[PDB]
Formats: sequence, C-alpha cells, structure tokens
Amino acid sequence: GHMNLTPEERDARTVFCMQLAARIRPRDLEEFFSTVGKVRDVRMISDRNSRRSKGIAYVEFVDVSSVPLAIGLTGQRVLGVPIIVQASQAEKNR
Repeated sequence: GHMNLTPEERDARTVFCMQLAARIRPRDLEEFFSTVGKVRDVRMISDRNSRRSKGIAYVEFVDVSSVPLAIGLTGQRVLGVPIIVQASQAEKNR
C-alpha cells in the first residue's frame, strides 16, 4: 500500500511494449492506449538497424493506474502487434 506519491513514481509510469512488429510506428502504441488513457511521451527505440530485436518501445503514460490497465491489454494485437505484460517497473521498492 502507498500512503503518499513520490516525484520518482511519476518517472515509473512508463510501459514497456515488447513483441512489436519490425515496421510499427511510434504512434501505433500511443493510439492503442489513448482509447482508455493519456500519454505523456513516446520513447520508441528507433528500430531500423535490421539486426536487433526489431520489436520494442517504451510509452510514458501520465497515470499510475494505466500501468495495470496496459498489462490487461496483452492479448490484443493491432495489425499483428500484441504487447507483453512486462511494464517498465524497477528492481526497487522503497
């Protein structure tokens, strides 16, 4: 349980989006959440190198409660682009 929020908790609202298509746009992820949510910014790895994973992005949400929202979206697949439940959490707790 929380008691109060932290400034650094806002940093952690980001959602790691893995399993993505080689040819996804940055917007394809922000759209996919905007239907139920609000986006702060879009930190898509510029996946053009043609030799790495080719299926990753990090979307900054504006809201803590959209992290467990985004988890619940794992089994959709826009054009063939599902998302992992992973979140962009950290190996830290107080």
